[PDB]
Formats: sequence, C-alpha cells, structure tokens
Amino acid sequence: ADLEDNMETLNDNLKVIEKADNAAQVKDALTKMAAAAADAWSATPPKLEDKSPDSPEMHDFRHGFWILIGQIHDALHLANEGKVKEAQAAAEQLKCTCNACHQKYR
Amino acid sequence: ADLEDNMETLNDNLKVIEKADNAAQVKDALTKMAAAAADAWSATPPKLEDKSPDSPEMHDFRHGFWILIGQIHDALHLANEGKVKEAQAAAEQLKCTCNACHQKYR
Amino acid sequence: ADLEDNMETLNDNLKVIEKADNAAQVKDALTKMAAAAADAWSATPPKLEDKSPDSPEMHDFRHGFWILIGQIHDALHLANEGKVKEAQAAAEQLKCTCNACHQKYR
Amino acid sequence: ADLEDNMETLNDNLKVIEKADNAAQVKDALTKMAAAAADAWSATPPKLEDKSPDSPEMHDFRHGFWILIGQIHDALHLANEGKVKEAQAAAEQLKCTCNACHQKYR
Ligand code: HEM
Ligand code: HEM
Ligand code: HEM
Ligand code: HEM
Repeated sequence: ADLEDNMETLNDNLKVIEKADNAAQVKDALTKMAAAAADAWSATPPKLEDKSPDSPEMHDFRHGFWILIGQIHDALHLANEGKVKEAQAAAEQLKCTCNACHQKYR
Repeated sequence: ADLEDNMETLNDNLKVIEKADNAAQVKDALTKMAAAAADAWSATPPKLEDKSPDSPEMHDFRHGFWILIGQIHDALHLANEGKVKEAQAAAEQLKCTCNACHQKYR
Repeated sequence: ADLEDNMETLNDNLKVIEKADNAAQVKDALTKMAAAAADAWSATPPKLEDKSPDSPEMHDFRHGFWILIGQIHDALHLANEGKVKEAQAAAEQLKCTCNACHQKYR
Repeated sequence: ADLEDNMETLNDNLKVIEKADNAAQVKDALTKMAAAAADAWSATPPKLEDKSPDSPEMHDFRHGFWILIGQIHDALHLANEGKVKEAQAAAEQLKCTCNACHQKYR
C-alpha cells in the first residue's frame, strides 16, 4: 500500500479504538494498525523525496515509525489481556507520535 | 504546589517560549517548567481521587509527567546549546503530551 | 546518599528481585530502587567532574537515569498487578541500562 | 530462516564489526544483522512453544527484537556517517540486548 493508504488505515482504526467497547474490536484494529505502520516504515515521503535515503531526515522519519510500532504493539498486548480502557488510553498518547512526525514531514 | 498552580506555571512558560527572542529566555522558562513538572509528578488529580494510588490510571498519570519531564530536559539541552529555533520546535511538540493527559484525566 | 551508596542500593535490590518468589518483596525492592535512581539522577560522576554541568556528557548521564527510572516504574506497576514473573523479566532488560551507562562513565 | 540460522548471522556479523577497519565493513555487517533481526522477530523459540502467541512471554520476546532492531538501525546510522568508533561502541552496547533475551528465553 501507498503511504496515504497506510495513513488512512492508521486514522480509521484509531477511530475504531476510541469507540470500541470490547477488547475483541480493539485487538483487531491495533493488529491492523501494526500492519499499516510496518508498511509505511519504508516509504519515502513527498517532502523528503530529495533527500539521501540515509539522510538524517529519513533516519528520523523511519525512527518515528519504529516508535509508533512499539507503541501499537504495547497497546495490542493490553487489549489481549482484555484491558480495553488501558488499551484505549495507550492509543491517545500514541497520537503524539503521529503528530510529531506530521509536524516535521507532512 | 497545587496541581492548578503547577499547571499555570507550565502554561505561562510555554507561552514565554513561543514568543522568545533568545536562549536565556527559553532556558529560564524551560527550567521553571521542569520544576513544575517535577512537583506535579506526584499529585493526585480530582478525577482519580477515588482510584488506588497504584491503579493503571494513576500509573499512566505519573507516566505522562515522566514523558513531559524528558521532553523539557531535552528542550532545555537544545536551549543550552543556543539552539533557539530547535528548542522552540521541541516545546511546541511536547504540547501534545500536555493534551494527551488532559484528554484522559482532566 | 552518595552515588556509590545509591549504586549499591540498586545492585542489592536488583538481586532481591531475581530471587523473590512473591510480589510483595518485588514491589518493596523496586520502590526502593526508584528512590535510589531518583537520587543519583543529579549526581556528578568522578569521570565527568571536569565537564560542564550542561555538557553533552552530563545530559547523556542524566538521560540514563531518566530511562532507568521509567523502567523501574514500569516494573513496579507489573509487580503491583501481582505479575512477579513479568516484573522479574523487566528487571533483566533494565540491567542493560545500568550497563550502558557504566560502559560510558564508570 | 531458522532462529538458529538468524542467530548465527547476528553473532558472526557482530564479530566482523568488532574487528572492522572501515565503515563499508561495519555498514555491510549491520545491514545483514538488521535483516536477520527482522526475520527472527516473528519466531517462536523452543522454550515458549507451548505458550500462547499472545502470552506476556511471547510479547516480551518480540519486544526484545524490537529493541535490537532499533539498536542496529542507530548503529547503522553512525556507520553511514563514517562514525566507525561510534558505530562499534554501539554494536558492543547492543550485546546486552542479545544477552537479556538469552537469559530469559534461551
Ligand atoms: C497512528 C498515527 C498516525 C495517524 C493516525 C496518521 C494519519 C495520517 C493521515 C490521516 C494523513 C492524511 C493524508 C492521507 O492519508 O490521505 C497522514 C499523512 C502523513 N503522515 Fe501520518 N499518521 C500517523 C502517523 C505517522 C508517522 C509516525 C509518520 C512519520 C514517521 C507519518 C507521516 C506522514 C506523512 C509524510 C504524511 C503525508 C503523506 C502524503 O504526502 O500524502 N504519519 N497521516
Ligand atoms: C506542558 C504541558 C502542560 C501544560 C501547558 C498544561 C496546562 C494546563 C492548564 C492551563 C490547565 C488549566 C488551568 C490550571 O489548572 O492551572 C491544566 C489542568 C490540568 N492538567 Fe495540565 N498542562 C500540562 C501538562 C499536563 C500533564 C502531562 C498532565 C498529566 C500527566 C496534566 C494534567 C492536568 C490536570 C489533571 C488538570 C486538571 C487539574 C484540576 O482540575 O485541578 N497536565 N493544565
Ligand atoms: C539498576 C542499574 C544499576 C545498577 C545495578 C548499578 C550498580 C552499580 C554498582 C554495583 C557500582 C559499583 C561501585 C559502588 O557502588 O561501590 C556502580 C557504579 C557506577 N554506576 Fe551504576 N548501577 C546501575 C545504574 C547506573 C546508571 C543508569 C548510571 C548512569 C546513568 C550509573 C553510573 C554509575 C557510575 C558513574 C558509577 C561509578 C561511581 C563511582 O565513581 O564510584 N549506574 N553502579
Ligand atoms: C545481537 C544479539 C544477538 C546475538 C549476537 C545472538 C547470538 C546467538 C547465538 C550465537 C546463539 C546460539 C547459536 C545459534 O543458535 O545459532 C543464539 C541463540 C538464541 N538466541 Fe540469540 N543472539 C542475539 C539476540 C537475540 C535476541 C534479542 C533474542 C530474543 C528477543 C534471542 C534469542 C535467542 C534464542 C531463543 C536462542 C535459542 C535458539 C534455539 O534454541 O534454537 N537472541 N543467539
């Protein structure tokens, strides 16, 4: 999938999580977010297309995805233990990772 | 100090940073923020007064200040290096941390 | 307490954790480790005594303690939920933070 | 690849890095490590074959490779900047991550 596609995926499932009222539905969305983040990890953003694939910018870019992934994985674990509220709380702070990368490269 | 008092010094100094011209000003502001963040770290917010001090909520609450502190110290480092534009971009970014805890617990 | 004192404290309770067979004893040691790490956070190490309190070295030094603290806090939470095994596993990885700082500044 | 096969490429390339003279060599070694780490990320180790794929153990197991990966990429960045001594100090440091997972799950 393209970056925009993964981003929309991240966005959609994020919304599902905020409303879900059962662990089953949160686990499903998080797994799906993990997949999208894993795929965007290697994408080259428009604003950085003119940079070295090994530039400080791209390294920081990929670093954001490595962070997000860790956070999604951490949240998925909480959901697996059936802690919907905690899982949901984790997703709120996770938004900050989304936002930090956007401020820099969107 | 009061949670309300600590929050006021955090909010006022963030503004000082967003308007700052030099490093002395940003450094002084971040320094006061660090102190307010450190003092707030052990507070119990109104909406969690009936929760166990060891609840996931309270653990997550304390985690938020732990994050904020790390973010202020890093911003402070950027400032100590005369990196104003960078320190300010850092202060702007940590706003999301403020927002995340407010959404869940304010 | 002096740095050496906190270090010995960190060391001792670390050993208690590895052997404890009940959550009560792990919670007690972790709380105590948290206290010692919090205190060493501000200490100036022998090898860095000739550096600027705001030098890259000291910033990285303090950063290690901020990491450790977060990890201890995370482990204490697991112990509070009564997950001795998980708590104990957390402490093993935590050792790496101890070791990373020592390699650099001990 | 096999967990044993991936572990052999991780161990052999670490040695190559410890003996390296230039960046080309370290970079090539770290690159192969990243690939082996990425492939191992989803393995189930012998001592956890009877555990649920969602157990805290397995979640912690996957977390270890998540850490390792972040450490190899950072080391790789140091290498891509011709920072050999630094890339090597980084490779030496991540050994503890290897050690931590072995202690718990090998
Ligand atoms: C879970 C967190 C995230 C959410 C909810 C999210 C959501 C979005 C959305 C809705 C868009 C709008 C454009 C579209 O998809 O049509 C977008 C764009 C973008 N995001 Fe994210 N995003 C997240 C995390 C990240 C991270 C961590 C990075 C960087 C490491 C990143 C980099 C970008 C970039 C570069 C764009 C612009 C893509 C383009 O040129 O069309 N995003 N994101
Ligand atoms: C740099 C970030 C922060 C800023 C600028 C900020 C700002 C504020 C402001 C303006 C208020 C309302 C007025 C006041 O109470 O003085 C407030 C309230 C509050 N903040 Fe923050 N805040 C920050 C971070 C945080 C963090 C990270 C947490 C939790 C971990 C938090 C928890 C709260 C709570 C619970 C209240 C309600 C307090 C009450 O009802 O008495 N804040 N904050
Ligand atoms: C929980 C993890 C840790 C444990 C178990 C631990 C244990 C120890 C021990 C046993 C010593 C031997 C000297 C003595 O205390 O008599 C020591 C020394 C030292 N550690 Fe740690 N330590 C830990 C974390 C850290 C961290 C994260 C840093 C840096 C951020 C650090 C910095 C130092 C330094 C500078 C010394 C030398 C102190 C001196 O000059 O005597 N330690 N540590
Ligand atoms: C850079 C770090 C690493 C190095 C150099 C390393 C090296 C090795 C070596 C030499 C072996 C024994 C020989 C072999 O199986 O080929 C091994 C086995 C093993 N390693 Fe690692 N390893 C690393 C990281 C990790 C990590 C982080 C984990 C877990 C998250 C892990 C889990 C295991 C397991 C379970 C075995 C036993 C496999 C079996 O019984 O088939 N290793 N490793």
